[PDB]
Amino acid sequence: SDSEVQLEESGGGLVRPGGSLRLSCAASGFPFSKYFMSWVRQAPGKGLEWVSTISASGNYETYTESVKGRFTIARDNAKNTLYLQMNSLKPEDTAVYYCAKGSWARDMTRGQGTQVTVSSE
Amino acid sequence: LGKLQYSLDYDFQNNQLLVGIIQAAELPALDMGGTSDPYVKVFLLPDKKKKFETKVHRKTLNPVFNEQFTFKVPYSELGGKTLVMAVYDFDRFSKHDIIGEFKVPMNTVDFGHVTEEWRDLQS
Ligand SMILES: [Ca+2]
Repeated sequence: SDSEVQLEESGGGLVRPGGSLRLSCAASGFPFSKYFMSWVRQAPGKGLEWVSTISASGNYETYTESVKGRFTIARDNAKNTLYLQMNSLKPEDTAVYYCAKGSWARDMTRGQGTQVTVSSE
Repeated sequence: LGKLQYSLDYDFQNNQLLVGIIQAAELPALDMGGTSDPYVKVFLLPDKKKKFETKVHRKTLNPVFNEQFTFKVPYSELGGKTLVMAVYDFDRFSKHDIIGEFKVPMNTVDFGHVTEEWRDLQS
């Protein structure tokens, strides 16, 4: 039970195509450094989808096919913080991004979310 | 039979055994074309009451699973368990052949240290 887990994202905003954004997430209420952590997202008109996972150690990173090479996940176990660097952003990357506890599971514990819109306007 | 990289941790706050399955390397090829479709089955002996499986990684002998599974195991019972990490070859129509496995008896794990460890898979 993750009744104690708290996850707080920030860093969203409006991005022009090709631009960059860095999300961060503050985690409390569980031994952060022991858990694999993930970013997940929900785009307009789609289910929740996995974006990236980082191992507890911070040594191993995996990425969904559509963001490989463009996104980087990172963590700071001393400050219980998770990061997502997003480069070369695409309009299809528009979504609510959530930091999430564990590797991918549809019901994994998630934060409140942060909105990332990639637009030409 | 290849090698497996994993990490074993215990969340004392929540009585959670944490099994990280990082990757496997140098797996034998079980499909035509010299490849395999590996996934890992993860469960605890002797009670076998919960099993997890990684995603299937298609056409690779070096899958990077980067998944973590958790088992609610009371601290006093943890030393009676044996972790099984069994690597299977997925197939769409036939039976899934086991490639190899590595078992970790908890009565030797101390959790005095947590590391990412490589092990040779065994029959
Ligand atoms: Ca196969």
